[PDB]
Amino acid sequence: GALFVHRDTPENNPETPFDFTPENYKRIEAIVKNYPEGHKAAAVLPVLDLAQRQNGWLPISAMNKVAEILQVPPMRVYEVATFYTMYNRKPVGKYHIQVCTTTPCMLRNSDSILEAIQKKLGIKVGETTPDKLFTLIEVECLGACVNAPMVQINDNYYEDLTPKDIEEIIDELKAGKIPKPGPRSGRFSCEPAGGLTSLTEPPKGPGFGVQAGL
Amino acid sequence: PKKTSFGSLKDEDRIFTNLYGRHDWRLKGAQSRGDWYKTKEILLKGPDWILGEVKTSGLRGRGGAGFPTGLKWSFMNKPSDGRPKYLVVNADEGEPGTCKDREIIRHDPHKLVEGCLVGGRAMGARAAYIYIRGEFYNEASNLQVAIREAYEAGLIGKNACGSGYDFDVFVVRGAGAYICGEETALIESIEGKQGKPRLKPPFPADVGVFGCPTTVANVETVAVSPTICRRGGAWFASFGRERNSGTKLFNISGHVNNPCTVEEEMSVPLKELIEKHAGGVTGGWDNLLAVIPGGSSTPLIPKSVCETVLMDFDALIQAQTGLGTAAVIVMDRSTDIVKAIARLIEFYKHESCGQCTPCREGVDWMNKVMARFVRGDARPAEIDSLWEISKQIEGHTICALGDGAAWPVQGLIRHFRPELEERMQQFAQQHQ
Amino acid sequence: EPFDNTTYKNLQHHDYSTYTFLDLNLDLSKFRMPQPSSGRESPRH
Amino acid sequence: SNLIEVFVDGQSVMVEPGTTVLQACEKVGMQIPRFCYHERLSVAGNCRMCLVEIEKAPKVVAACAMPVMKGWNILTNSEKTKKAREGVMEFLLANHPLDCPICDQGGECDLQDQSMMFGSDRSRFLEGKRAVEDKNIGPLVKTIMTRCIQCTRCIRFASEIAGVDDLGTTGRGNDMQVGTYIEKMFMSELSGNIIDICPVGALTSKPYAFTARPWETRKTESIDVMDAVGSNIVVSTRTGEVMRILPRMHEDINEEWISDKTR
Ligand SMILES: Cc1cc2nc3c(=O)[nH]c(=O)nc-3n(C[C@H](O)[C@H](O)[C@H](O)COP(=O)(O)O)c2cc1C
Ligand code: SF4
Ligand code: SF4
Ligand code: SF4
Ligand code: FES
Ligand code: FES
Ligand SMILES: [K+]
Repeated sequence: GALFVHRDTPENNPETPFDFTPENYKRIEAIVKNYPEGHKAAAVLPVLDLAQRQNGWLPISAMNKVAEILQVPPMRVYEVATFYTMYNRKPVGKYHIQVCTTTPCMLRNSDSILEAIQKKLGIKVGETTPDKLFTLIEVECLGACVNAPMVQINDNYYEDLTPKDIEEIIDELKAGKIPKPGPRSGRFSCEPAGGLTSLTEPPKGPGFGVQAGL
Repeated sequence: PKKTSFGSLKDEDRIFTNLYGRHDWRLKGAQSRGDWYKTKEILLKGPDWILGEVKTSGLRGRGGAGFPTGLKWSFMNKPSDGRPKYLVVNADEGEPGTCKDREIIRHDPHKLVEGCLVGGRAMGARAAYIYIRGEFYNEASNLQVAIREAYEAGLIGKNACGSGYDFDVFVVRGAGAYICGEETALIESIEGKQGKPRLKPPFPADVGVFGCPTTVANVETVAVSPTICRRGGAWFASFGRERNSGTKLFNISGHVNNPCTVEEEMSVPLKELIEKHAGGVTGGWDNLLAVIPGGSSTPLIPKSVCETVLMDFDALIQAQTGLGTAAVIVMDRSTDIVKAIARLIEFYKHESCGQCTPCREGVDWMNKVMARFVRGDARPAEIDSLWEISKQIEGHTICALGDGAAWPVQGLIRHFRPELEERMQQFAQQHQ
Repeated sequence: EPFDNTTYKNLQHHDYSTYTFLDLNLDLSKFRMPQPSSGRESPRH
Repeated sequence: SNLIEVFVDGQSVMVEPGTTVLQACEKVGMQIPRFCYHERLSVAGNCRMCLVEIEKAPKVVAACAMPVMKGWNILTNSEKTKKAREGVMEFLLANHPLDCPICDQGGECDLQDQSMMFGSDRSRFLEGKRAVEDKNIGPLVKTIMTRCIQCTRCIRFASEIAGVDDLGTTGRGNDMQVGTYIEKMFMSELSGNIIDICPVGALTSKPYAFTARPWETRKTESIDVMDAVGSNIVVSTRTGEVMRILPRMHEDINEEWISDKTR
C-alpha cells in the first residue's frame, strides 16, 4: 500500500485489457488539439484522468495505452501517475470519501467527522469496505476552509458537516441516492452565517463608475 | 489628503459583486452587473494604455508574493521573436486557509474570462490557459460553460469583441498537487511533466509554457483588471495605504463565530475585519491565542500584535509575517498551538515536490521534530536546533515552498517558545 | 427585476456528470483558432 | 569584443555571455562543489551543493545554473557560502545509510570527499532514517537505492546520452524514488556508464562488487581494442591482477564514456 513500484499481479499487468471507448477517442482528440502542434505530450494529465474516469483506476495497461496514443515514453506517464495524488493506481470504491484534516479544518473539529465515518462504515482510514462501496482517506486542504469541516466524494463537495450530517450523506449514497453538494448548514456557499455583512444592496448596472475615455 | 483609517467599503466600490452567488452567474447576469461592458474600447487603446492603468492603480499580485502587477505584465510588452505568447491564470488555490479563488471561478466566471482578454491584450498573448485545481471539478465546469457562452457571443475567439484581436481561453485541470500553484511548476504541469518548479533566471516572460513567453497571474489579479481599466487606476489607488492600494478578498476561517469569505478594503485593521464580518472570535476578543494572517505559509502572530496590526503587505511585514493570500486563520486559547503548527508542517511534507535537497530532506526532518515537540519528547536545546534547520531551508531551495515551510516553524518558536519548553518539562517528569 | 437576494443561483452544478467537463471542451473545439507549430512532430523527432 | 568582465574573489576574469558562475570559477582554478551538475548532461539544479554568494546580493545563487552578469564578484569562500554547503551536506547525509564499510564507492565517493571538505564534522539528526527497496535493472549495474541522493544524473544520462527513456522519478517529496517503476532491465551498449556518473554507491558494478578498494589499485592508462573506435581507458590492477576498466577522457574519441563490452 502507498508503494511507488509496480509489481505484476493477475489483476494488474500489461496484458490487463484496457482501451478507450469510441466516444472517449473523440474526447482525446479534442484535448490533444488544445496544445501547440509538436507538444502533444502536454495532454498526458487530462488523458490519464479521462482513462481513470472511464475505468475508475489506472492499471499499468491503462498507463501504457496513454503512452502509445500520445507517443510518449511509458516511464514518463508512470512519473505523472505516481506524482499526482488524484490518480488511483489501485482499485477504489464507487464512493471515494476524502476527509480534509489540515489545520483550518482540524480547528473546526474535522476529527469528529472522521470518527463518525469510521464508526459508521466499520473501517479505518485508507481501507475499503468489503462490498467495494466506500474508501476512506485523509486529504490536504481542498480549498473550502471557510466551510470547514468538509469532505469530498468523487467530484462533489459536502461542507459545514457535523457527525450527524455526514452520517446522513452516507445513508443516501449507500442505498441508492445522490445527495446534493453544498453546505449542510443554513448558508449557501460562503456567506457569513447569520446574515450578509456586505453585498446587500442591488448591484450597479452596465456602466457604473466608467471614466472619461474607456 | 491621504487617509489614516481604512475599512468600511461600500458595495458600490466592491469589484466582486456576486461573491456569494446570489445572482445569475451566466453571461446575462454578468453583463447586467457591468461585466463585458465596453470591452472593445479597452482593447483598441492598446497594451500601453492597459499597462498604464495597472501601474497607476498600484495593484500587486494576489497569489501570495505581491509583486507589482502592472510592472510584472510589462515584460511581455516586447516585439515578437517568432514564438507565440500565452497567459497562464493560476487557479490552483492550494494554500491552506485560502478559498477566495473558488468563489471568483464559481460565481463570476466572466470577470475572470474578461480579465484574460484584457490581461492577454496587455501582454500581446494569443491565448490564455487557466490552470484550475483538479478537485474543483464543479467550479471548472461553470468556468467552461461561461467560456462557451463568451465564444458564442463573440466576446472571445476570432475577432474578440469586434476589436480585430484573436484570443482563445483554454481550461486545463490539475491532478492534485499543491506545488502546481507555483508559477513554474504550474507551467511544467501544463506541459505534461511532473509539477516540479523550474529555476531562474530563465524567466517565464522569456522562456515559459512550451518554451514561450508567458505570464502567470492569480485569478483575483486577473479578475479585477477589466474593472480597473474601466473605473480607472486612480479609483483603485484611492483604497488602502500607499503601495498597498486596492480592495482585497479575505477568508476568515478557524475559531470564529461565522467563518466566511468577504471583500474588504486593503489596510483594514485585523481586529475590525474579524469583529465586523466574521462575528468576532469564539468567546470574544479575549479567547484569541494567535492568527495566521495570510495562509499557512505566513508565520502566526500572537494576540498582542493582532490588537493594532493592519491587513496589508507593509504592515504585516513589519509584524514579522506576510499578507500572503489574505487567508486569516484564527486560533483561540483552547487550541493546541504546537499541534496546529505541526499539522501545517505535515502538510508541507506531503506537498514537497521532492526535487531539491533542502525541502526534500529538510521538511521531512522538521516534520519529525515537530511530531516530537507536540508530545514533548525532546530537549529544550532542540528548539534552537529546529531554528537553525529552518534557516538552512529558507533561501536555499528552488521554489518558495521551502520558505513557506520554514516560516511557520519560526513563528511558533518566536512567540510561543515558553509553551514548547513547558510541554517538554511535563514529558520529562512523567517518562522518568 | 425581482431583487431576490435571498436565494442561491448556482444550482446548475448539481446535475453535472462524470463527463461534463470534457464534453464542454469538445464543444469548444469548433471555436478555437489554429494552434501554432514548432515545425516538428515532437522533441524526439 | 563580446567578453564580459566578472570577478572571482575580486580577481578579474573575462568570460563569454551565457557562461555560468560555476564555469567562471573554473577559469581561475576554483572548482565549486557539485552533485547533480555534469558538464556533459543537462543542467538540473536540484542538489543545491553549488550555492555560492554574490557580493551585494542577499540570496545565494546556484553556480551550475546561474549565468554570470557583468561586474559580479563571486565569493567562493565567504561565510554565507560556507554555511550553505554545510546546510545542504547536512540534509544530504540525514537519511543516507551508514554503509561506507560495505559500500563499493568508499574511498572514491564524492559524498564522502565533499563532506570532508565542505560539510560539518558531526550529526545532529536524531530521527530514524529512510530506507528504499532495491530495483533490479540487469546483470551489470547493482542497485542499492537507499544510497541514492536523487541527483538525477542517471535519469539525464539515460535520456540524453544513451537515448533510453527508462529511468525516471516515481513518488513525491521525501518518498521520491529513482528507478524504472516496472521490473525492467536497463540494457544498452552505454548502460555501464551510469556507474561512473552516479556520485554515490547507489549504482555500482556487479562484476566488480567487493573485489577491491579504490586506493589500492594501480591505474595503467591504456587503449581499448574491443572495437575500432579506440576508446581511451584506464585499467585498474591490484597485485598483478586486472580488477576493472574505467573510461579515460579523450575529447575527440570517446569523451568519458565507454561501451559495455569495453567495460
Ligand atoms: C508552493 C507555492 C504555491 C503557490 N500557489 C499559488 C496559487 O494557488 N494561486 C496563485 O495565484 N499563486 C500561487 N503561488 C504564487 C505563484 O508562484 C506566483 O507568485 C503568482 O501566481 C503570480 O501571479 P500573481 O501576480 O497574481 O501573484 C504559489 C507559490 C508557491 C511557492
Ligand atoms: S523547495 Fe520543495 S517543492 Fe520547491 S522545488 Fe524544492 S523540493 Fe520541490
Ligand atoms: S555512497 Fe559514499 S557516503 Fe554513501 S555509504 Fe557509499 S561510500 Fe559511504
Ligand atoms: S541513482 Fe545515482 S545517479 Fe541516479 S539519481 Fe540516485 S544518486 Fe543520482
Ligand atoms: S483546510 Fe480543509 S478545506 Fe482548507
Ligand atoms: S551542482 Fe548545482 S544544484 Fe547541483
Ligand atoms: K557510483
